Amino acid sequence: FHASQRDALNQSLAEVQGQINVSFEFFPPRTSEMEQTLWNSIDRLSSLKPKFVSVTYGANSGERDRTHSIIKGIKDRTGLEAAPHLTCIDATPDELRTIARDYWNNGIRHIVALRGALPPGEMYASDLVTLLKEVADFDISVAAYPEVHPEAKSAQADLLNLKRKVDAGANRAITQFFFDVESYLRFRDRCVSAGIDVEIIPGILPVSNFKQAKKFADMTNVRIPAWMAQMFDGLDDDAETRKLVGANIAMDMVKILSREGVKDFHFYTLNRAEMSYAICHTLGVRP
Ligand SMILES: Cc1cc2nc3c(=O)[nH]c(=O)nc-3n(C[C@H](O)[C@H](O)[C@H](O)COP(=O)(O)OP(=O)(O)OC[C@H]3O[C@@H](n4cnc5c(N)ncnc54)[C@H](O)[C@@H]3O)c2cc1C
Repeated sequence: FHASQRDALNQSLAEVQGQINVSFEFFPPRTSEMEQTLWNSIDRLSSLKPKFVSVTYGANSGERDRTHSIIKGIKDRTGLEAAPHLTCIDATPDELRTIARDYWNNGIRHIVALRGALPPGEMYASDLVTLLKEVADFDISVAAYPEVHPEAKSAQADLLNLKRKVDAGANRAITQFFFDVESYLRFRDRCVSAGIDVEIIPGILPVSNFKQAKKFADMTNVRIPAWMAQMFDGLDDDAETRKLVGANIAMDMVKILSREGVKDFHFYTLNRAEMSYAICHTLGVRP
């Protein structure tokens, strides 16, 4: 019954070996240990020839000189297309055009146009897109929220907002991470209903640390399924078991998403290379 479904999935994944593009998202390191972590991770995950790698920004962090440096260090160490995150926070339309020409002339030809987090304590991503695509013919990725962005009036608005960002001239939508695949599949079908013509690249978060993931999820309004709480229940001190239980969950998801057509994945690495590399191994992405 459910045994032929498993053998078909596993075999049809083994067959999709070489047809899959992967991206890794890093964040700028705070500590000296985390700096070394990042650079090993970039060393490991480079040998997978990812189509690109992104570096998070962080609203009013002031370490855009942390981001810009990393984007350089990546571009020099590895020669991979590094794609920085750019927000509309503590920044005037005047400044951003400069940032854009600073980037474009250093070789940075791909930017992830987000708005950035700074709620009551202005200029929207659609604008920042339109802004960027008249500074130059950039590669632009935008965020998509399969479970609806937390501040969106409703799903319909949020979807229409993504249309707007693509209409403005975004190539790719990279989703928030999600634990219900059904969520994502439905969302991708709405996009095409509502005439959004871009790849809805799923964001995969390999979960080794559930306490941290449970945190990230409440903030971004991302449902943690029943099964998944019970699954991690009891592994609080047990990091080896958490790592296998998490790799399994990611590996199961990317196997199902792969069967469903998805030929592009984006890994929220958290600057840690093993889980991602292993999952990529299962997708036939290998040195
Ligand atoms: C792939 C990815 C990468 C990320 N990287 C970073 C990062 O590097 N740094 C960081 O700080 N955060 C990052 N985030 C988090 C994200 O930037 C925040 O959650 C932010 O609040 C949303 O930005 P946005 O690009 O979705 O903005 P938008 O697409 O503009 O949407 C933001 C909100 O505004 C609403 N909205 C849109 N248009 C209007 C309008 N005309 N009037 C009123 N409301 C409107 C939307 O519905 C939504 O609720 C990332 C998220 C993802 C999925």
